[PDB]
Amino acid sequence: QDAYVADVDGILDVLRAQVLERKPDDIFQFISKSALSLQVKDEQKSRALTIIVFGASGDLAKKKTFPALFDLYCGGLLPPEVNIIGYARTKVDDVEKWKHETLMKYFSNLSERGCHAEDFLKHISYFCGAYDSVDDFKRLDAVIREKENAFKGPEKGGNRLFYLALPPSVFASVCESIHKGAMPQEVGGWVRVIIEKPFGRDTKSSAELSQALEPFFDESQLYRIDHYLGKEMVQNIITTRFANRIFSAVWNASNIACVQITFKETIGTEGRGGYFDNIGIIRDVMQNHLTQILALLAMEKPRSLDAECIRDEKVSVLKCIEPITKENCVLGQYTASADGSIPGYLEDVTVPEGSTCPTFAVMRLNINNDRWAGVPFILKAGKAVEQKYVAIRIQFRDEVHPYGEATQRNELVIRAQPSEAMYVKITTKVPGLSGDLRQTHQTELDLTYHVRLPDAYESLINDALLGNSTNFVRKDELDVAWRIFTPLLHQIDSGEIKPIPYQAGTRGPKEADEFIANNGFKHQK
Amino acid sequence: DAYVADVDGILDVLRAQVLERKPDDIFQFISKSALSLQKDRKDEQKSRALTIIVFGASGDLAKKKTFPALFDLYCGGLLPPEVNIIGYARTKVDDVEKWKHETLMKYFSNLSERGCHAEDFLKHISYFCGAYDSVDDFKRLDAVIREKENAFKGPEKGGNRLFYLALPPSVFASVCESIHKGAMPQEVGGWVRVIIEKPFGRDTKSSAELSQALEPFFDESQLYRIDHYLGKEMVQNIITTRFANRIFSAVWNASNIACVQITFKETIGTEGRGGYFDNIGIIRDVMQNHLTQILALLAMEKPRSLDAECIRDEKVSVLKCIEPITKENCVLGQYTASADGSIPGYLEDVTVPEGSTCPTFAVMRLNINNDRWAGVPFILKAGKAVEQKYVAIRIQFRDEVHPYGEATQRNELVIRAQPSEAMYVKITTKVPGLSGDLRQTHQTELDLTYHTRYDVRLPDAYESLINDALLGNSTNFVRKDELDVAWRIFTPLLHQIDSGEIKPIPYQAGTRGPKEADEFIANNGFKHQK
Repeated sequence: QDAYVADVDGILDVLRAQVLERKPDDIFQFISKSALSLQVKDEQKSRALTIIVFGASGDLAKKKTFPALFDLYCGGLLPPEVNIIGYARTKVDDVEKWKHETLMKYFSNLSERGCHAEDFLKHISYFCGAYDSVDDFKRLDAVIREKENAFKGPEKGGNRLFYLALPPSVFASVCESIHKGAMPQEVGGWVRVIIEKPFGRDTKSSAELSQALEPFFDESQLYRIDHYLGKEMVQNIITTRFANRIFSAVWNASNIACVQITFKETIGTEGRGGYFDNIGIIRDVMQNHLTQILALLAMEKPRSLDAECIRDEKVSVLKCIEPITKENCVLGQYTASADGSIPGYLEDVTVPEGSTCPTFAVMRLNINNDRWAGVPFILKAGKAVEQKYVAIRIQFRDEVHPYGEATQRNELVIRAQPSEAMYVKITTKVPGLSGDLRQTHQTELDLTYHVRLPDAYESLINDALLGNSTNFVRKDELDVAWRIFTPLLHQIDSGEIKPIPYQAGTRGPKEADEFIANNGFKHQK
Repeated sequence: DAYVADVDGILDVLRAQVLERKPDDIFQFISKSALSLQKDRKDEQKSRALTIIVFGASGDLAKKKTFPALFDLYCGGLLPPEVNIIGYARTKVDDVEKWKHETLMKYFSNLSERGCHAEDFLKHISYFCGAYDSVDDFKRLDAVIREKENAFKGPEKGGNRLFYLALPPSVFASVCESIHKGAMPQEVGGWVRVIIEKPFGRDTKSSAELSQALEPFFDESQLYRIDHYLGKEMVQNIITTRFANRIFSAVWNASNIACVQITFKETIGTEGRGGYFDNIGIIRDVMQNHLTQILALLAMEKPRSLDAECIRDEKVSVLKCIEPITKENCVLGQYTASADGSIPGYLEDVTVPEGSTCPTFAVMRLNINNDRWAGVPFILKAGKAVEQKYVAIRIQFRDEVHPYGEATQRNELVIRAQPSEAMYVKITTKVPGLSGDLRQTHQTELDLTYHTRYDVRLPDAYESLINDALLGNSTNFVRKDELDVAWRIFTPLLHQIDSGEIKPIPYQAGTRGPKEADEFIANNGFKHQK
């Protein structure tokens, strides 16, 4: 009765999303040929499922979390009768208008998925309330409990995933509202809460935040997101090394010379620089993303492939890492480039005067155990640099004999961005006319055995839906991870080291490239 | 017409690529090689004059085996422009140049993709009629050689002389004395090298005798015992992949390797030449000489250079650690008629005696006993009239039982050198199809060598040693002491076979061989993917 108006405005705006995602020569025919085009998985369905997204119209939820859920709906990884609930403080007039202009503008690839698009919005309902009012959680508890019992399944109760797409200052009170008014029925079901970075800003900050949530949810239920890490690149580190004797036997200090984990991004902080100015490149991606990546490379053998034995080795090996020292660190801060297409970092009005905040840093970490003593581990992240390339690179020790200068170090690389790739660099015979044994030429050998593809974030959200806690930092490791970085962070705030300038689009400060070369890395030539 | 005469030009390259290389998962091969072609975009042998004398010039080997080989090297530019080749045999030749076109040129490869390059080559060939023992006839040869050495416009003195003995071994001792007394290179300069052909004795004492008969005339720097089945391409796979790369160098020992199998297969029978084989046996045919040389290259310790005689130093080095093969560690076979009937039995041959215990098939276990190899079983297998035609290396590394259990099996490196060359490492990887579990794995194959040039029909295996001998490369040729240590490994077994203590088990052609043999491989550390 309400809105035949909103029903078409939804139809027209999906078609407008496609005309600007596939630029049409003949717009008139695109709007029309794609007009009528919009015409054990045993255990998904055992019980009903509800996804509650808080901060539902915040920038994080609308632009990254709800569109993520859309991709799983099209991929068929969500149960058929899932319901999603958007939770936000501000009221909305008619919700279906809100779905078409707050949620659906940010759904990507709508020319392959557009027919599913307006079906997807039928699974989301809106709920307006406060993140601290126990009564509104009793009204939320009522609204979800009335579709849990409307469930067509064999087995009763319901499973509840609460996504806190909120700033961290709100976390402790939303987790109290769940405990006192929104826990799943004892008739059956689990509760899992996904919490978002920043998980503190140093050792004491993050122990306090984790102690605020301790009485409300244990580690079996809390899922700390690191949405820059994907399932694709974690089974590369675990399966290639631990199922294969070729790599398992060579994965130590007796054969490895240098390990570098590199995170590059071509874009700086466009207009959110003031928000970054309090973070720093270390806190943004290094302490969380690159360190969990590093945890998987250096871990001893987990005595199972169960989630908590993998996480068990992540704490054991991070506990052997000596905290970064100020001499072992180089920082940069990006300025305007000679191209002129990017303004400087300080050319942003959002950032205060004269701040020494780094947009680029490279550091050395020394793992102290039998397996890794002596091997330098190099972490590098930088904003507004030459290219967008996140990759792992391991350099094995050179076989100087007998080939001398006819061979160089074997190299294993794992790349996650822009495109996934895994390959090893080795020296092989050249099919010379006469040939020669001294005439070799380095080659690249692939290790990947190549329909909708889920990104890193979707298969992290799906990992939480399936009960897989492997790729989420857990309480003890988050603390020991912080204890690694904060002595450096404290000394940087004290100004004991200062950032070195570099213009954007360059590789970064050239003292950083010097630091890499002086710490066991050898370049092809 | 419109650029896809070019596009069909490089699925042409992939078509030849996939059927030279058993993928069995052809699908990602053609892709992983479609994208590897994305990134694919000697003065001194005029120093001296060169003369090649091939004995037995109209013997069956020389006309069919060696003369066509030299022709292919002529087109490859691997022979000097002023090269002199002379055929030496006694048989009557009234007209010589007619004899070259129509006893020699009928066996020249390709014949018309070359163009008239065939008749250019034959113009470097001369005939010489004489006896393999007449010291006077060699002084007449020395004169005719000095009359082709003197036609050289080089600055350089002298001439280089390569004598190819396309003869049975009983003639060897007399032509090497005849060369010594009347046909050695000029004193002004040049080397002499002798290539002697396949059967070097038939046991320790037979072959020791033949080498002391040649000892007084030529040292190991001058004698080149040829084995046409090795080839440079596969020894550069064995040597370079392991010794230039720490990934493989560190796992190339007993602590990571479980089983290595060297296999020689042929679909062909004795071709009716059976009586001829009957005194040789498959062990002497390919196992003691060819596959043992292959095994030597896999198991050798690090040579402290890549010079030929430091490589050979490590080859006799490791063969000295092999306990002699024992008969309990051996099973033999003999091929019979096929179920199709397309291959007749070995004994269905008129050339072979009744009641012969000659093996057409053998698989054995060898124990290399030193720090690097103690415990690792080495399995040699040779067979005629079997499933398929392939010589290949199979090395199986020990399984990582934990943590992947039955989601993984043993890692495998294989080297297969043929017309069907291939090198690949087979290991377990994640499957990208997200049902997002780790136990959810699949073994796949990873190639290291691709066929990218294809400009060519470049040197085959046999053509690569002749060229190696011209270049002074002793690497793929067995040495006096090394030939001895190889015989001492096999001859206790060979005597017991001739004494009949073990006999060959019957098998039909086209099958894998005797069924007791495959069980023997299974009982000696070998595991099937399943």
